[PDB]
Amino acid sequence: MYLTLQEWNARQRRPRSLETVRRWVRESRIFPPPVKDGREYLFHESAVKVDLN
DNA sequence: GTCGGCATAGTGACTGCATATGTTGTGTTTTACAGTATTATGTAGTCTGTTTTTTATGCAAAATCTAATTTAATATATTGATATTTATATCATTTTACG
Repeated sequence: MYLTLQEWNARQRRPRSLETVRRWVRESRIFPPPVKDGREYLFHESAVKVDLN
């Protein structure tokens, strides 16, 4: 039902580095926000990179 | 209310502070499969007694089928006037025949 960090970024237009994407998570730059499974984050299929300011 | 001249009026170019973004490097925390071992699994390889199915006769029940037999029905045989069918084959009308 959810999508892994890589499976979500791979679908993006400008696939950034893993670290950078992980940073948009701690900075709540992604809404709807992703949930932490065990060691990886599983975002939503409709989750988008909300760039504000 | 239009036409003529500096003042309006957002959008675009320009320059450097300010900060999220892009790398590099150390270090903790947990996922993820390989390899041997334990034991209840599902089918396997057969034996055995009960249930199921093929099988070999057995017999009262049922009335046709064949031969003995009698008789109405059928055939021969007359005789002779009168009524019906008869040989061929082109026209005409009824009934069979397939789609």
